[PDB]
Amino acid sequence: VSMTKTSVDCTMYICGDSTECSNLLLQYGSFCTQLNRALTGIAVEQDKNTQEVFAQVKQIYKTPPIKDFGGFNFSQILPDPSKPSKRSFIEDLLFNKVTLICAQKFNGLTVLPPLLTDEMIAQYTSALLAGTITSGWTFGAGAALQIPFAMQMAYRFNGIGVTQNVLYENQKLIANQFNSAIGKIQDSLSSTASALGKLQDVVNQNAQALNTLVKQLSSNFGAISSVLNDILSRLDPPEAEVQIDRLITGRLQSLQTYVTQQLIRAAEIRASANLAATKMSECVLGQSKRVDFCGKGYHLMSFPQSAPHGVVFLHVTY
Amino acid sequence: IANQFNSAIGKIQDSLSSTASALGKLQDVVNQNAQALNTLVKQLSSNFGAISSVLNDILSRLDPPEAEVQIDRLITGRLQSLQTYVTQQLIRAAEIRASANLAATKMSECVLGQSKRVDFCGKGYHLMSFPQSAPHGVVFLHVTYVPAQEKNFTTAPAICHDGKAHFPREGVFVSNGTHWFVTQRNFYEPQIITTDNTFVSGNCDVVIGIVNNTVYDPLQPELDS
Amino acid sequence: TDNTFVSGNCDVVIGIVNNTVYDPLQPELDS
Amino acid sequence: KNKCVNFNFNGLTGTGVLTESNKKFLPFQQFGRDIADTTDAVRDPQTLEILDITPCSFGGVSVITPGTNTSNQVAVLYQDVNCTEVNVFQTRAGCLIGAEHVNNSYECDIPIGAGICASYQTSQSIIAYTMSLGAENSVAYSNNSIAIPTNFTISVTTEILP
Ligand SMILES: *[C@@H]1O[C@H](CO)[C@@H](O[C@@H]2O[C@H](CO)[C@@H](O)[C@H](O)[C@H]2NC(C)=O)[C@H](O)[C@H]1NC(C)=O
Ligand SMILES: *[C@@H]1O[C@H](CO)[C@@H](O[C@@H]2O[C@H](CO)[C@@H](O)[C@H](O)[C@H]2NC(C)=O)[C@H](O)[C@H]1NC(C)=O
Ligand SMILES: *[C@@H]1O[C@H](CO)[C@@H](O[C@@H]2O[C@H](CO)[C@@H](O)[C@H](O)[C@H]2NC(C)=O)[C@H](O)[C@H]1NC(C)=O
Ligand SMILES: *[C@@H]1O[C@H](CO)[C@@H](O[C@@H]2O[C@H](CO)[C@@H](O)[C@H](O)[C@H]2NC(C)=O)[C@H](O)[C@H]1NC(C)=O
Ligand SMILES: *[C@@H]1O[C@H](CO)[C@@H](O[C@@H]2O[C@H](CO)[C@@H](O)[C@H](O)[C@H]2NC(C)=O)[C@H](O)[C@H]1NC(C)=O
Ligand SMILES: *[C@@H]1O[C@H](CO)[C@@H](O[C@@H]2O[C@H](CO)[C@@H](O)[C@H](O)[C@H]2NC(C)=O)[C@H](O)[C@H]1NC(C)=O
Ligand SMILES: *[C@@H]1O[C@H](CO)[C@@H](O[C@@H]2O[C@H](CO)[C@@H](O)[C@H](O)[C@H]2NC(C)=O)[C@H](O)[C@H]1NC(C)=O
Ligand SMILES: *[C@@H]1O[C@H](CO)[C@@H](O)[C@H](O)[C@H]1NC(C)=O
Ligand SMILES: *[C@@H]1O[C@H](CO)[C@@H](O)[C@H](O)[C@H]1NC(C)=O
Ligand SMILES: *[C@@H]1O[C@H](CO)[C@@H](O)[C@H](O)[C@H]1NC(C)=O
Ligand SMILES: *[C@@H]1O[C@H](CO)[C@@H](O)[C@H](O)[C@H]1NC(C)=O
Repeated sequence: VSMTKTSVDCTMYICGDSTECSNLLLQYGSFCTQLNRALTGIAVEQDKNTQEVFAQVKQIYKTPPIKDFGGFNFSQILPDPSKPSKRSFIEDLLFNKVTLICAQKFNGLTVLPPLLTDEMIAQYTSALLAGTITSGWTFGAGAALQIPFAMQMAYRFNGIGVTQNVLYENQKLIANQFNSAIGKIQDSLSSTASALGKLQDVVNQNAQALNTLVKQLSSNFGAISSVLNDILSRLDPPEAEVQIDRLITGRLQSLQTYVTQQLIRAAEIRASANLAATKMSECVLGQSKRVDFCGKGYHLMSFPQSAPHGVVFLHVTY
Repeated sequence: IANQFNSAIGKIQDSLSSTASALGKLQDVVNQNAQALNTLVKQLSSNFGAISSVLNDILSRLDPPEAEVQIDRLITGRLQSLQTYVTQQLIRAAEIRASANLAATKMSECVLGQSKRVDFCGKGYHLMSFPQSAPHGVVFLHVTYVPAQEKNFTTAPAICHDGKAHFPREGVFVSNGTHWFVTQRNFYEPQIITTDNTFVSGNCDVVIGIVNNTVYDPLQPELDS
Repeated sequence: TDNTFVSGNCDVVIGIVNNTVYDPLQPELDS
Repeated sequence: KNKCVNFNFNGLTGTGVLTESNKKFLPFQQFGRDIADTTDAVRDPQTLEILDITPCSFGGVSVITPGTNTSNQVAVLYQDVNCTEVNVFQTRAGCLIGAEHVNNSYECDIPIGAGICASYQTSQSIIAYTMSLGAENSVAYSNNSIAIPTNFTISVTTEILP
C-alpha cells in the first residue's frame, strides 16, 4: 500500500558542497526543480494511499471489555493493550519479518517518514476488526449497528447459497475449524519468512534503487575524476567546467533513471493500493459474491492486518 | 424518500457552486499537465551549458563547426527535457487510463447496473448512479441507501415452538419485550412469526440461544371452515 | 409443495422423473 | 571536532563533522569508506585516532502556511534534524518552528508526517497537533442485542474520476 517516501535533493546530489558546480547546474534550468516535484508528488500520493486504504471509516471502533467471540479465538487478530504499541499478535510478527539508509540520507537525499504511524495504522485495522466482530456488515455503508457475531456468520452463508441452518448446528465444529485456521497462519508466518516476501520485495526494490543512485557518485561518467574539488585543483577553472559537465550530465541521468523508476514503481504500488482499497471495501467491510477475488473459496468475512509498507489480509472462506 | 432524495441533489449543487475545492481532483489533472507543459517550454530559455539558449545567437557568432558543438549542448538538454516530458506523460496517462478503467467500470456497474460491492459506488448501499459530464473527467452522482435511526432489540438465533428450531427465511429475529418478531435486516417491520416466514430445521436442543415461543399457523384457524 | 413450484408439464422437461411430492394440506383436512 | 568544517587530511579533502568513535582501523589502513566508497572515517596523520566523519547538518525546509486568503502566519519545518539554526518546538519529523504544540487532537488539516497535522486556529496562529483518527466509538455487543434500522436516509455521494 505505502511505498518508502524518498525526497532526493538535486542541489546536493549533483554538486556536492560546490557553488561553482551549482552555477553549472543552473544552466540546465528547472531540471532540478522538476525532479524534486516528481519525488514530492510520490511522497504525497503514498500518504494519500494510506488514507484511501487503511481508513475506510471515520470512527474508531473498539472491542468491549467483555469479549464474546461466539466460540472463535480473536485474541490473535485483536490488538493487545499490554504492549507499549497497540498491535495484534499477528501484526507483531508482521513487523519483525519485514526489515545503509542512515549513510545514504546524509549524501544529499532524504527519506520522508509516512504521514500515518504504525500505531495509527494498527488502530485503523483495530477499528475495522472490532467493527466486523461487533457491527459486522453494517458499519461499512453507514452508522455502526450492533449485531451478535453468532448471527454475523448466518447471513454470510445466505449470501453464498448455504442455508444459515448449517451455522447454528455446526457452530461448535466451525469453532474448531476457524481457530485452527488462524493458528496455522501464525506458525506459517513465524517459521516461514517467504510468505511476506511480497512486502520485502518492495523494500528491496527501493533499497536497491536507493543504493543504485548513491553508487553512481563514485563513477567517472567520462570525467577524469569523480571528485569535484579534485578536478578544480588539477585543472584550470575553464578546463574543469568541461570535466564537471560530464559528471553533472551523468548524475542527472542517474536521477532521471531513478525518478523514472520511482514514478513507475509508484504506479505499480497504486495499482495494488487500489486493490487494497477495493478488497477492504468488498472483502473486509462487506461480503463478496465474486469468486476468488477475496481468495480461494466462497468469501465470508475478511480480517485486515497492518504490515510495514503494506497490509496483510486474512480472508475467511467457505 | 422524495424529501430526502430531492434535497440531497440540491446539497450537491450548493456544494459545487459555493465550494470550489470539491473539483480539485480534476483541477489537479489540468494543473499537472500545465506544470508539465510550462516546464517543457521554460527549458528553451535555459542555456544547457551553451553560451546562449538562442539558436540565432549561436549561428551568428561561432563558426558552423563551432556552432555544432554548442548546438549539441542545447539539443542534448532539449532531448532530455522532451524525453522526460514524454516519460511523465506516459506515466501520467497510465494514471488517467487506470482511472478511466474505474470510470468505465463504475459507469457499467454503478450507473448502468447495480453493484452489490460495498463502498465501490460510495458510502451506502448502492441503488443507481447518475453520470455528469465534467472537463477532462466525469462526475458520478450515486444514489445510496444509508440507515439512520436504530434501536436496541432483543434477538435470538432461533425460535422453539413444537420442539424443532425455526429459522427466518429472510430477515432476523427481534423482540421489543412483548413478542418475538421477524424483521428485515435493513428495515424494522414487526411481523408475526408464521410458518411462511420461517422454515423448520433441527430441534431445540442443538442451536445455542434458541428461545421458547409460539409460531402462528394459518391452517389452524381455517379448520373451523 | 413449499420447496417447489409448478411450471409447465411432464412431457417437455428432459430428465423429469415420477415421484410423490408431500402435500402438508392433505393430512390437516382429514385430522 | 564535533563541528561542520572543511578538512584536508594528507591527500584527502572533504567537509563534515568529525567525531571519535569506537571503530578500529587496521594499523596499515588510514582511511575508511562506506558502501558508496565515500569516506565515513579517517585517521589523523599526526596522532593515532579513529575519527568518524558525519556529514554536516542539512535537510528539507517545509513551509507550513494557510492560504493567502486566510493568513500570512508560517510554521517552518526542518527535516531529520533537531533545532540548530533557529516559540521553538521539536517534533518527530524534525525541528518545527512557527507552530504551537497542542495536546488536544483535532481533525487533520495540513499534513506533515509521523502522525502530525497543522492548522490555523486560536489571536489565531498555527498549531501543531497529533493527527486524530476520528471520534472514538464503542459499540456495545451482546448475544441477544441487535440494532435493526427503524428509519433510513437516502444520501447521494459524489465521486469524481478523470
Ligand atoms: C486463545 O488463544 C490464546 C493463545 O495465547 C489463549 O491464551 C493462552 O493460551 C495458552 C496455550 O497456548 C494457555 O496455556 C493459556 O492459559 C491461555 N491464556 C493465557 C492468558 O495465556 C487463549 O486462552 C485462547 N482463548 C481465548 C478465547 O482467548
Ligand atoms: C425518518 O427520518 C426522516 C429524515 O431523514 C424524517 O423525515 C423528516 O420528518 C420530519 C418530521 O417532522 C419533518 O419535519 C422533516 O421535514 C422530514 N425530512 C424529510 C427529508 O422528509 C422522517 O419523518 C423519519 N421517520 C420516518 C418514519 O421516516
Ligand atoms: C411491542 O410489540 C407488541 C406487538 O406489536 C405491542 O403490543 C401491542 O400494543 C398495542 C398498543 O398498546 C396494542 O394496541 C396491541 O393490541 C398490542 N398487540 C399485542 C398482540 O400485544 C407492544 O405494545 C409493543 N411494546 C411493548 C411494550 O413491548
Ligand atoms: C423451553 O421449553 C423447554 C421444554 O420444551 C424447557 O426444557 C425443559 O426444562 C425443564 C426444567 O426447567 C425440564 O424438566 C424439561 O424436561 C425440559 N424439557 C425439554 C424438552 O428438554 C426449556 O428449559 C425452556 N426454556 C426456557 C428458556 O424457558
Ligand atoms: C411416469 O410413469 C408413466 C407410466 O405410469 C410413464 O409413461 C406414461 O404412461 C402413461 C400411461 O400410464 C401415458 O399416458 C403417458 O403418456 C406416459 N408418459 C408420460 C410421461 O406421461 C412416464 O413416462 C413416467 N414418467 C417419468 C418421467 O418417469
Ligand atoms: C443501547 O443503545 C444505546 C444508545 O446510545 C447504546 O449506546 C450506549 O448508551 C448508554 C446510555 O447510558 C451508554 O452508557 C453506553 O456507553 C453507550 N454505548 C456506546 C458504545 O455508545 C448502547 O450501546 C446500546 N446497547 C446497550 C448496552 O443497551
Ligand atoms: C452471552 O451469554 C453468556 C452466558 O450466559 C454471558 O456470560 C455470562 O455473564 C454473566 C453476567 O455477568 C455471568 O454471571 C456468567 O458467568 C457469564 N457466563 C458465561 C458462560 O460466560 C454473556 O454476558 C452474554 N453476552 C454478553 C456479551 O454479555
Ligand atoms: C609526531 O609529533 C607529535 C608531537 O606531539 C608526537 O606526539 C608524535 O608522537 C609524533 N609522531 C607521530 C605519531 O606523528
Ligand atoms: C476569502 O475567502 C472567504 C471564504 O471563501 C471569502 O468570504 C472572502 O471574501 C475571501 N477574501 C478574498 C480577499 O478573496
Ligand atoms: C535530537 O535530540 C535527541 C534527544 O536528545 C537525540 O537523541 C538525537 O541524537 C538528536 N538528534 C540530532 C540530529 O541532533
Ligand atoms: C500537555 O501535557 C503536558 C504534560 O502533562 C503539559 O506539561 C502541557 O502543559 C500540556 N500542554 C497543553 C497545550 O495542554
